[PDB]
Amino acid sequence: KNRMLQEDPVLFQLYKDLVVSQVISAEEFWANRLNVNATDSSSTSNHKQDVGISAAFLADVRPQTDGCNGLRYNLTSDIIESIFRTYPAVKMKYAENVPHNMTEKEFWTRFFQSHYFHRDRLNTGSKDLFAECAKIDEKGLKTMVSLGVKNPLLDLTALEDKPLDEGYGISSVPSASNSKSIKENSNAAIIKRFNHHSAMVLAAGLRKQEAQNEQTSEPSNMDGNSGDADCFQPAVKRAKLQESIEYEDLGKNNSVKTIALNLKKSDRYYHGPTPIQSLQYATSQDIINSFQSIRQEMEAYTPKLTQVLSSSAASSTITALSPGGALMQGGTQQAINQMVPNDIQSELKHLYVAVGELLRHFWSCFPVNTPFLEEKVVKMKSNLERFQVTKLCPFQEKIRRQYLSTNLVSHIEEMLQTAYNKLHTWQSRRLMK
Amino acid sequence: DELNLLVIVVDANPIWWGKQALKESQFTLSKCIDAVMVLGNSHLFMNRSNKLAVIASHIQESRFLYPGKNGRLGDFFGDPGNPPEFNPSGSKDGKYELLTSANEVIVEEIKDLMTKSDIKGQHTETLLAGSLAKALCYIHRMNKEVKDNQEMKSRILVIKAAEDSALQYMNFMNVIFAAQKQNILIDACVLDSDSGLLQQACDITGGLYLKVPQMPSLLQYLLWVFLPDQDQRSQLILPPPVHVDYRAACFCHRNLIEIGYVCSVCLSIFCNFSPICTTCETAFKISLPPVLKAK
Amino acid sequence: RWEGGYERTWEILKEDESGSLKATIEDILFKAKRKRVFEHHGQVRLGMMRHLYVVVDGSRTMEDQDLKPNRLTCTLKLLEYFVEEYFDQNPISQIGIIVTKSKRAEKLTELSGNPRKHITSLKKAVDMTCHGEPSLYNSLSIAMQTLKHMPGHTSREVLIIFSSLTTCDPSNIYDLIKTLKAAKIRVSVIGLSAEVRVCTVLARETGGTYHVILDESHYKELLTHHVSPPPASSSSECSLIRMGFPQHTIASLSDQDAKPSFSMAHLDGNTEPGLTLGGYFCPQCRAKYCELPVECKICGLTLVSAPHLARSYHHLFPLDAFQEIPLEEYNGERFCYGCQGELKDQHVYVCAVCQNVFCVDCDVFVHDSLHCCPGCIHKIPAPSG
Ligand SMILES: [Zn+2]
Ligand SMILES: [Zn+2]
Ligand SMILES: [Zn+2]
Ligand SMILES: [Zn+2]
Repeated sequence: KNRMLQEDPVLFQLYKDLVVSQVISAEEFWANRLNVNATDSSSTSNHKQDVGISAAFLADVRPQTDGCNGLRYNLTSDIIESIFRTYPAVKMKYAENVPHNMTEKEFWTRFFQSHYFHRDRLNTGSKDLFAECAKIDEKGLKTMVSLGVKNPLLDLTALEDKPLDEGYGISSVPSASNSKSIKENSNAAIIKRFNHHSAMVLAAGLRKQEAQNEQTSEPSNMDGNSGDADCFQPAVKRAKLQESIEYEDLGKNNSVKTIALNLKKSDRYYHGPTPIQSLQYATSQDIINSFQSIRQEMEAYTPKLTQVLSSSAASSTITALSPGGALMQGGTQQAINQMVPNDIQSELKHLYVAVGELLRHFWSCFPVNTPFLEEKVVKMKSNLERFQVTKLCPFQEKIRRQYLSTNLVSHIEEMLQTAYNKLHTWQSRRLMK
Repeated sequence: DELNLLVIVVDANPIWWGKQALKESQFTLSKCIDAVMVLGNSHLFMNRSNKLAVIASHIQESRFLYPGKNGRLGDFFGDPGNPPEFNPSGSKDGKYELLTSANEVIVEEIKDLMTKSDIKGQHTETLLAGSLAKALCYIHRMNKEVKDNQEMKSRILVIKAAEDSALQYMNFMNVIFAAQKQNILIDACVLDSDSGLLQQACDITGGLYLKVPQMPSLLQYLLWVFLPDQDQRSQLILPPPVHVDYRAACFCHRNLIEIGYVCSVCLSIFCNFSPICTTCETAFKISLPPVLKAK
Repeated sequence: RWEGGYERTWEILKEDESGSLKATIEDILFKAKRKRVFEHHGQVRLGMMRHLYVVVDGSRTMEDQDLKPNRLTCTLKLLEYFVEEYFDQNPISQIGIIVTKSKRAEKLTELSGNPRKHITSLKKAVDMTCHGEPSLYNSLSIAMQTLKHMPGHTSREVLIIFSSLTTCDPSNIYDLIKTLKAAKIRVSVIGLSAEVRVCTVLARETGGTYHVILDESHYKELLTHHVSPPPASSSSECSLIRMGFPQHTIASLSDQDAKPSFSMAHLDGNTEPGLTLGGYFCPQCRAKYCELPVECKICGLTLVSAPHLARSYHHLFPLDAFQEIPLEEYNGERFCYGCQGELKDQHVYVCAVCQNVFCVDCDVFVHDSLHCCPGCIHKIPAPSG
């Protein structure tokens, strides 16, 4: 927890004033601040080139195993560590020969110089890992027996003991099998070496989450290229049903909002004798009346010359052309009134909002009396005094002046109030013993 | 640069324009549109490139007053660009015969609008919403008319004169949000009542909303304000600054609320007085909707 | 042999109907090459308030060109467009930009809806080496633990940009099926120019939809296919409550200029490190800061701003369709019900209900921009009841 508060100076600057202004404790600091990022923020050091490394690094362990005589020790995993992070009994073997090669740097070259080429028989430690890997494949033999399905080692064996043959099918090699004895020895070990590298997945597949079912062949395997399984099945009338009732509710209640309803029906009621149509008669008469009046446009020749109605039209133009007396210089103390609260109190207030949001949260479920924990019902009580006291001296430091203070304190008292709201509302649901 | 198109949406409520005559006004519908006509011509007076779009709102329809829909412009379709080889209406022009090229076509078609006083469709009032897109498709084609070194500066005028109608609230809101995609200014002068909804549409645009001071006094603000370019207003320092707009009520009972809550996945935010879903017959999953009723 | 055979490929292509009218039908086949998949929508059920997770393969597959100078250049550029067109269509949601690079996963931008932060992150993501191999297990680990603390009233979908390579990660990601099947989190990948069976089995075990990138046009299609909030698996949620309606504040209401700036480390709100003068106001914190139609950090509820986001999908579902006829019923004076023109490329577009005549430029303008036929208006609202 302490490396977290030292490597991050911003959160440390947050963590300072809970000790500096004595807001909360460290016990209270790690009780309601983190609580989620214990999985999220700690997801960096655990993964680190995908831990439980099975099939990510194993592609690149052999090409990046050597740059030079000393091209090693990059960072943490650089080019040596995840080699150790797969072999376990072979890691015990590494530990066995570090004093045999004295210097660990010497070990980095020696233990891996002869094992890389063909074969490593120079030291007990190299021979330990060498012999173990034959036992590993012997150990890996027994596991493949337990699966034993889709494995024609079974199916091949039925045809060779039966005539006592397929020993000649083994012993029928052409192409000068007489006088070399070099790569015959060599390649089968490289066959063995990369099957180790192949079973290095298997040596790390157990690290994944132990990964076992071992295949009792599941005798169905129904070749299903046909059938039309068609996995997803929506459209069993779900938003069809919403549309039938909500537009019905948007029909019977079309916009019952602020201006959206109250001015609406009030002027529809003003239309009055509209089913009586006597207003509609005069309407349709006035539809018939000014029908002809528009088109002549001699009446609509001079529907312009009213400079009587220009002056007033010029007036509220000029009235809105000059608003006056509204404190043109509204700032210019704001720089002093920025740097003093945005030195501590930006972060100080943030100490509350990391907590006070949870203070809204436990009360956001409390009358159900389910999330009622002693960890929480006194966490209601805990930070209550831990915040509403530690703001009072930041409150009392700024009441050094009067109108310099009374403007900003109109906006800080919400913090006092949202505290006391929560506290005030806490007993609106009276809790028993 | 560019071509500088104008769009004008005029309220023509003959219920209300009949009611405009019921007071025996000193400002009638005849006095209305003629200002709006020359207002449309005023657009044309800045540049030969300027193009106009005029559509009123009849109770049954909204026919394109401008450009036209009859045999005077069904075979004419304007003189500049793709000519009809039409002599008489293709002959006289220059600041005064262009207007009587368009004066005729409005008064003949409002004649076709004001001969249909035969409404029996249960007060089918101001049908702004569907009338809006009638421009928007057409200018999309006009976007596809020429664009080659031709920025289409369209500008939408909305004129309100009466109350809004009972139209579909979604189909109210969406086209503005589609106009929000469309990047075209929309400006609004109202006459009689305020429209909180349509002034929200102005807020979407950042256009301009206007309550008129007086209906016969609608010739100087209409001159100054409802006047184009977004250049004349981003440079002309005179903006109606007011735009007081509180909103956000809910739909089950009636409210004015700061806290909403949805009823189903269907985006139905209702009033708190709501046991069972009136958005559907699908019941609410019983963990959350009584927590609206818990605290 | 091949010197002829290299040009037997040209023999037929170059040649056409000769005499007169040459190099003509070759252009006709190019128009006949066009007109790919239109919509095939019409769905119901789910899709609301997604919580997306951008997952990016950063690998050596990017170094192949194949569409662009980099496959990230194919990728990253249109993601910004995909970001903006998402926030266009779906503002009720938020997206987790998480980057896999060198066998780990970096949650680059947090699950949020602030576009500039996401886009400049992509503008920061330009000069990425994409060193190392993909690891989805680290990506799903962030994806779990983050969305684990999200409510079950949240749409839980993951968008993986995978470069079709070997899924280089341990720790039984096949067993992450039952992990996430139970966790009701959807995972959607699309393969870059190839296929991963295990990931293809993953998505078909998910309900997330898998595809393969064909081309840059085709790349856009599946983005566009995943713009829409899809009908995910049943039994996710019904409701989501304490949708905070805010206030805009003008800071000129009663006391004119009584506060030089409405962000001074004590005011209810003032969340982000910048000066402000009072524009906004939330119900529950009574939080006044820079305007944001999303949510907050102290009231912790959703800063819903209804005309924006309670309007976006609010007409994105209830659509209908048109029809096409090549015939000539000459409705209008050989006109369109919308834009009022004519070309007659035998696509006379008729509505299903009001039955009005439209063009492509009126059909597209509906089916991409207007999303409804306004011919239904004047036809719905007049007898509506
Ligand atoms: Zn609902
Ligand atoms: Zn709050
Ligand atoms: Zn059309
Ligand atoms: Zn229609």
